[PDB]
Amino acid sequence: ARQVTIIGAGLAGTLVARLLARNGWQVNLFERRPDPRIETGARGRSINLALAERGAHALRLAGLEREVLAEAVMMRGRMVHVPGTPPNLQPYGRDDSEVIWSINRDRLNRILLDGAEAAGASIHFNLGLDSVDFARQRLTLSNVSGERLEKRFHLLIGADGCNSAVRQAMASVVDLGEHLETQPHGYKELQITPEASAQFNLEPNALHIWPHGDYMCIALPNLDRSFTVTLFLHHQSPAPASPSFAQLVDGHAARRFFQRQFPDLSPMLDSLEQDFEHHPTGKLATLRLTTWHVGGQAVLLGDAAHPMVPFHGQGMNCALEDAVALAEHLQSAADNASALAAFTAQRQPDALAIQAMALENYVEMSYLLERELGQIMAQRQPTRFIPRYSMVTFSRLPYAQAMARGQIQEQLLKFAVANHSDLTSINLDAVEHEVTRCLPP
Ligand SMILES: Cc1cc2nc3c(=O)[nH]c(=O)nc-3n(C[C@H](O)[C@H](O)[C@H](O)COP(=O)(O)OP(=O)(O)OC[C@H]3O[C@@H](n4cnc5c(N)ncnc54)[C@H](O)[C@@H]3O)c2cc1C
Ligand SMILES: O=C(O)c1ccc(-c2ccc(Cl)c(Cl)c2)o1
Repeated sequence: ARQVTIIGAGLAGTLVARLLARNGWQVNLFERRPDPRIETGARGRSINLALAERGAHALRLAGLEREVLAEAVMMRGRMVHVPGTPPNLQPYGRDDSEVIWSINRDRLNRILLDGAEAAGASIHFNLGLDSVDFARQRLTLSNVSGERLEKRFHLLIGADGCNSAVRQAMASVVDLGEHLETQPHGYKELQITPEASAQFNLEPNALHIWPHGDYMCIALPNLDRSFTVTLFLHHQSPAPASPSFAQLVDGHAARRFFQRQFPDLSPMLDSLEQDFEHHPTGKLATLRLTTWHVGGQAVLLGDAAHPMVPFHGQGMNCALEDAVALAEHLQSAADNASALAAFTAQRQPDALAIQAMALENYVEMSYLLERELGQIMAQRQPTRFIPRYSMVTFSRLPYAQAMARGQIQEQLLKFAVANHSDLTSINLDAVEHEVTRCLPP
């Protein structure tokens, strides 16, 4: 039986472990954190993730979809909150068949862990990868107490997240062609209780957004009517008094900021002060690699291979999509080296596409006529004019194809709106003809 060692029992690592063990591979999976299925007295702090069609499809191929969706909340659209006006629901699709799902990360990881073990994988927790000796084909692991263990490996899969230790080790033996692009926004994760969201009638079956120019909040629901809230805000003010994490010296400052800038959201954040001080501020960055593998010895996938900004909510979906593709190449290739090169060749252009579209979404949420004309064109020519957040989300269309069609649609709108102040001056039938001329079904 072919042997593989996977580092990181996250979303990509656990899924690929299941797909490989199900195909007869001897799978050993190492995770630095404890087993989350072992109940302790500690609280369960976990965020919700938006699971889209492409991510759900990957779970379907793994035979885990129904189990996952049973614990997921349906989000029919985005609920945009501008103070003074009732929330405006922008539906994601025609009906409840075009939706995305909010799933708690911890729940998903536990289901994937059970699935990988049911398929025959062996999972070892409380062991973090420290280094790799590629010549001797050995790696070193250690627990938090620093006690070290050495293991032989034949194939090494780096599914160890955006700060992959496997990636660091690979960069020592090959030039991965890394380019790091940091973003000026950080983020802070907050919470809304079930009592609070009910009291203020926050729609459970929707994704919620609080736009505010250079900063904003987003909220995803959970089964118990609580919401996970994420604040996006500049790390630093430009050189000066504009809002930034540096300007919010403590949780009391955060409250004043929210009471001023997010008045309809502050009442729902009961634990704002403590969450703001105890939850660390996250960083945003995009990391692009020219290559994802070292010969036939090691390969990266998920956040280890292509860290991206969380806008568009596609990091997990891409990671699950990576896992299916990697298992497919490994299963059917002439040899591991061929599989890893073919895997890289397939997935690298798609990762670049979603990395770019996520950043574009990041910029766009940090012109009104174009979106208004586009909303009309999407209703008049379905299957040809599909909004950006729908193509990435509701179809297994390769990311690069979603992007290519998005540019055609964006330019088409540019020509129709150019040199017009309002929509009554636009020839709607002429716009529709360009759609049929430049967008195949
Ligand atoms: C605020 C925020 C919100 C997001 N919202 C969404 C969303 O709505 N929808 C979506 O699709 N994506 C979302 N994402 C992106 C998504 O969370 C990641 O892309 C996804 O988790 C990637 O899965 P992964 O398996 O590659 O990495 P991870 O899920 O991070 O798993 C990596 C695993 O490897 C472990 N590990 C790390 N280092 C080591 C080591 N040396 N040794 C052993 N184990 C190690 C870690 O403990 C972890 O278990 C969001 C990201 C952020 C920061
Ligand atoms: O419809 C959308 O544009 C959409 C779907 C999922 C997300 C999402 C989820 C979590 C975070 Cl943190 C962010 Cl920034 C965005 O956005």
